[PDB]
Amino acid sequence: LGSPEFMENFQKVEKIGEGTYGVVYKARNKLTGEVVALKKIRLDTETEGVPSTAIREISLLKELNHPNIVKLLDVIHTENKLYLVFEFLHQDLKKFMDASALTGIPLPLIKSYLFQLLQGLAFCHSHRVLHRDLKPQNLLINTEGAIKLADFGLARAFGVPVRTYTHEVVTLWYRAPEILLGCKYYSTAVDIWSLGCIFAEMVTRRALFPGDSEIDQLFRIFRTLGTPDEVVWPGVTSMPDYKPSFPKWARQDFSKVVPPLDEDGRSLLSQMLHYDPNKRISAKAALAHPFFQDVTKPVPHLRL
Ligand SMILES: Nc1nc(Nc2ccc(S(N)(=O)=O)cc2)sc1C(=O)c1ccccc1[N+](=O)[O-]
Repeated sequence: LGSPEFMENFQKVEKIGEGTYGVVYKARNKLTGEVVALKKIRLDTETEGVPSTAIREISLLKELNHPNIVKLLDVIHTENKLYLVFEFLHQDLKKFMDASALTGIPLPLIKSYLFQLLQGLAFCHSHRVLHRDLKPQNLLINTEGAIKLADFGLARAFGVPVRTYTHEVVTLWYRAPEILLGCKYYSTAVDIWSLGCIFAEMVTRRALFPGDSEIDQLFRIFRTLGTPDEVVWPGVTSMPDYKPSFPKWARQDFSKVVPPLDEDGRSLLSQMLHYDPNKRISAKAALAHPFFQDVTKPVPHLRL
């Protein structure tokens, strides 16, 4: 199958980055002038082709309609490639945080971004959609002050892994503890954990739990939040990958974790990082938190 109209009209302007299963580019329509982001996925064609299950999941994502979610414009299968075409935004949150090294990020902007991300997540969760892969590079910002959720993860990946991608370990940094301990089905709480890690990263300008392996990821979480036990997390000791031999670290206070964040922010962050998924705050309850009583929509000073 070929899609020659799309292929000839759109020209790659630059490569944005790589991911486990796709390469991302900025492309510009030769005809109009429209710019989009393209995710190019190479298909196996021997074992998978375009899986039907994947097409149904992608179709569901394409129907997601919310201002804080990047719009999937089209899906194009051509040759042995699948291209996902997205609404283009100019910068991701990782680049913005790096660019803010000498200036810091104003608290009102951090609060606005967290509020917007929670609105996008509350919306998705209410429609039975999990993001599953929240990290700074998957959060996009525009000059008007908006931030949007991008690169939603599928329940089942497909395509040939990108050999030039070497940053897979970063995905562990935002992974909820229940996933690391072996849960089978992810709940909406996994996205709140990832967003909590990102909130701490916006405030401190350093990743909260930068593990170098799955066990190191778990131990970095334990070193800060304390090794979980049956009191703080009922049922934890029975999880598939839980080991009685885990070292027992005592919990640290959030005042040392995200200085100089205010008490409202620390309270919210602590609820987003609760060990027990059943007690972790929901996106909706988070929107209702006192931290957001004075939220506004400032604009970033983007240099592009
Ligand atoms: N829509 C959209 N816009 C982008 N622009 C952008 C422009 C500049 C930068 S940067 N490093 O700050 O200069 C980063 C992103 S990426 C993107 C995505 O939808 C996307 C995002 C993450 C992973 C995969 C995809 N993806 O599948 O297309």
